Amino acid sequence: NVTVSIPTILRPHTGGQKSVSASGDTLGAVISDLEANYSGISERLMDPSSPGKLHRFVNIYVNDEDVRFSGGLATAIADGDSVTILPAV
Repeated sequence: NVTVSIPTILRPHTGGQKSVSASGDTLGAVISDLEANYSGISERLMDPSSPGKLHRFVNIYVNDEDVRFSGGLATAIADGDSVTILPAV
């Protein structure tokens, strides 16, 4: 049980839900899980150029920690952690 906050731009993939539930031990695992339930979400978060690397203009925090500082998709994920996707500015 982790909660994922979805930014306005990606709510189509989630039937307009602001927030959805997911699970995985890593950010990677949570991403492909959301994909599982909410088709098309995933390509929008990844860099089209190089695999496994997040998109230049997307931010993702696991609980207030920027994943770019904790291993990106390898970033470890605990029960009741929260995840937050946001367009970069």
